[PDB]
Amino acid sequence: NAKLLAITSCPNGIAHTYMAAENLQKAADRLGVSIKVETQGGIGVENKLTEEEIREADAIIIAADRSVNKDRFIGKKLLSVGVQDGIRKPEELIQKALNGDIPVY
Repeated sequence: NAKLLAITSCPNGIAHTYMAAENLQKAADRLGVSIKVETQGGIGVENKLTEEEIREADAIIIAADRSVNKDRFIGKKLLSVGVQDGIRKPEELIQKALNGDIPVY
């Protein structure tokens, strides 16, 4: 029943940003977890999270190789890692996010 949200961002091009997003989405599907992924690429923000989705989310994952503004996530449990972790170990990020051992931002 869990709901996650994520942001992915890499300052170089777009492929890494998207690959992290795709791989988090597939990991979520595999794990039977709901997820929405907002991307923050050079081109702008796409698939933007809403205020309501953020209120309901169990946790937030940020897989980014640049600083991402986290002000929307005050009071939310947040996991912050590199874009490579989003691409390479998305299941482990989703598991860690839902195991709950993550600080409240």
